[PDB]
Amino acid sequence: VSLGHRVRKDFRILHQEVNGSKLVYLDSAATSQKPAAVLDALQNYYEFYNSNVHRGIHYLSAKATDEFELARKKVARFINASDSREIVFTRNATEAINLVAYSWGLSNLKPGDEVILTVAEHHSCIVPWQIVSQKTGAVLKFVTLNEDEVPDINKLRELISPKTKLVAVHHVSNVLASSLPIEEIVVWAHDVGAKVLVDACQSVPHMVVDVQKLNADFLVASSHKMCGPTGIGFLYGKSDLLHSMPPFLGGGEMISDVFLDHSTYAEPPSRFEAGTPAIGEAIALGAAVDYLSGIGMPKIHEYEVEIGKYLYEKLSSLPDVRIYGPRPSESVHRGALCSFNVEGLHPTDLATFLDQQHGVAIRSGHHCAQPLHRYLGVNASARASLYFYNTKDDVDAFIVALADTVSFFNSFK
Amino acid sequence: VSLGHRVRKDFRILHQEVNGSKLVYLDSAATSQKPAAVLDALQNYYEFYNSNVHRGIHYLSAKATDEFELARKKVARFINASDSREIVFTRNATEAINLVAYSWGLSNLKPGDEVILTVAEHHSCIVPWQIVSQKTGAVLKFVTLNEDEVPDINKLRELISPKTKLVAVHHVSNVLASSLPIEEIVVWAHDVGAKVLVDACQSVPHMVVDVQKLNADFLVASSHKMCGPTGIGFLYGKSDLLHSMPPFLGGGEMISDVFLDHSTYAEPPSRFEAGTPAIGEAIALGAAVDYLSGIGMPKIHEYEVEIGKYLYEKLSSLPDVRIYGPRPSESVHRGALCSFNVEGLHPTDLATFLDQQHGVAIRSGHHCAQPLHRYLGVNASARASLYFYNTKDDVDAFIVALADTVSFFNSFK
Repeated sequence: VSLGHRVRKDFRILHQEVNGSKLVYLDSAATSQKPAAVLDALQNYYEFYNSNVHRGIHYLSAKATDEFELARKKVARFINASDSREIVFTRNATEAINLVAYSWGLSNLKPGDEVILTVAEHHSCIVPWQIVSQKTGAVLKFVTLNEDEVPDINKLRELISPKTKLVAVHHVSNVLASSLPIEEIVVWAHDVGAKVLVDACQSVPHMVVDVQKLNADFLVASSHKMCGPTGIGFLYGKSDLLHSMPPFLGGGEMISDVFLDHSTYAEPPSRFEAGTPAIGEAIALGAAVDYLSGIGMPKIHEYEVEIGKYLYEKLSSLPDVRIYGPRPSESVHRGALCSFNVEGLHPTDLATFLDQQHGVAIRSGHHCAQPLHRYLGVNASARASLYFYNTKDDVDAFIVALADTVSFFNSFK
Repeated sequence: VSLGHRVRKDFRILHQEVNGSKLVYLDSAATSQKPAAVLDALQNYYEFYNSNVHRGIHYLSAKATDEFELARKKVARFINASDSREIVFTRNATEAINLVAYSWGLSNLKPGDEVILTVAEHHSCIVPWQIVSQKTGAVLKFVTLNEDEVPDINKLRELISPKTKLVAVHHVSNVLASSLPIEEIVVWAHDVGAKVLVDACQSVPHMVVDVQKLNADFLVASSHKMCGPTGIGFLYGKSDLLHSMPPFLGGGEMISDVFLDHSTYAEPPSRFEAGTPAIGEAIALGAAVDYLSGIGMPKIHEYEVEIGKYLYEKLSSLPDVRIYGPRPSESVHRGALCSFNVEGLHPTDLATFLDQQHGVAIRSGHHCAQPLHRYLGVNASARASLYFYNTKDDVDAFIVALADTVSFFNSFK
């Protein structure tokens, strides 16, 4: 019995009919579904020991604080951070990138300083750095794609110079499904004194991530993509860097002392956590980490490689389909998603008919990567994305339904 | 059957023993407990229709989006906002104040411009304005207290001048339990062209709040204090004002278009909601609003006035107790909390012993109001804070336990 067939039971939401058909959920890149263990953790928090954290003294507050801080350690261990104090809790990866942009970027970047991104970057990795650029006079250098539709790594390399102060790029693309060799990139960046921010939203849920191995300076991720609740994510940052950084959000809990004329600030990570945090959600994220760890991230990744390949092979066998990004092989890895279009058909029509007539859930749009879609010559793409609760059966159902959907719209032509 | 005795059943957490004693929770000003209705909403979201929101098409996504936006309307209705688009979702009131500080403050405050606050302000007010002052040359003006330990309204009004750009003050104080005449203050501020930001963290959970009546420009609150989940809060802002303000956090969803060289931004509230929001938590906050509305905010306020008065009377009857803030009267209304100290005893000792020996949960510290405590001549106070699930029996138990605790520490003297 495959991994997907073994774990499906844990995810209550998968066992329903939508629009008359068995639900087939293929939108995990937009957000993931939650196992009972995580939901249980969340309910247990609110039912039994909810109270505000830090400075609290009383039994419930002490327990809430202990569990909140243990969750921070769980996340630390998940990505192999050396110290749990290098983990900062935010609402999502987006806010975590903004934290870096405001706190680190506004205080380190000077006119002429260069920040390197790729054209495949998610909006949350583009927009904050545009804003910093506008404020500091720093300039964004974009890495275009090669013929295999992956960021041109040769074109990344010679972009790195003594003027480069930051590289901010995906670990795995949410559209192309391709990866970047972060570890090498970090070496090249450090060689000129530049820092590296890793947008790890599509790697943290799906494969082993070791921030000490990568040696990345910053790393970001969202709970909602990794079986955890919405409303929380995190910033990993090297202790020495966090310590060098000024506060972003101000208020309760992040101060040491407050006087009328000025305040002094706590050390990281508290320095960066203003006011009452998402306590229950942090605890449930910890439960999500325990859940994924229990299955095992190597196991999840090997399973995803298999179903990902299966999806790619079956999808690409349909005529008139183009799948964006690299071909899978011995050397080139793909995440378990495919972004695609079908000749003469609008992906929104595909997604709508798939949902309404077949109960298949995919997404249509630019997937927060508008310049990428621009570069590839389209305004939108259809995207089917998998997680470890999906099965080859799901892929088979998708392919049958997609073939039907294409047949339907082509019948009027 | 009193309100507290009728609703206690809804709150699973109150029915336990801690340290061998029945729990008596008197720390609702730090955070509130959650009724089953709210927890059910949260669980139902994750089990049945979790999916990312906006741009989604498929059945679960449509439902999640409908419920997420319906929750925004529930909040807008709760505070009588004229338009649901005047509600912006944040992590907490602290972030909402920071949004105003960064987006409105940095773009509108010039050297010499003044911002008025009181010495009783929460840190999440004080710190963001301090930082804005440091960046813009603006100057903070603090309102001191009068003989009745309430911010001196005469001094407040006299500070209002052509140089006043913002008044940022609490509706109700989280320490003093006193309120400010916000509607009146708004009139004086608008007459010199200043804006008013209302820190409504301690009013929204406890009394009818009507932003059109107050006519305030900004208002903030946190979900966790009003029977809702941690991880979400909101900014209310006049539509015209929100439209004039630049983006704070950047990334997905808050954009209209993204190009390599620049981005255009959505209109409010989307403009200020970057990346995947706390979807489940917003929906549960809507359930909290429904739950409070079902009881009735007038019933709640009337009940709190009764038990607040009872607590004040019983507490002030104990020798050597000093309660901070104004005395109850028909003129002066207090929120249902008391911050206090006992002659010669440290409040941390009182809180620790109350918890360990009596299962009574209160808080000791500066309650994020360190300048207020400094003003009053202490570093910390004990605080007992009630909500509508507390009863006169709870107050009785507190008073019995407090007298014991005082007796214990004074026995070594």
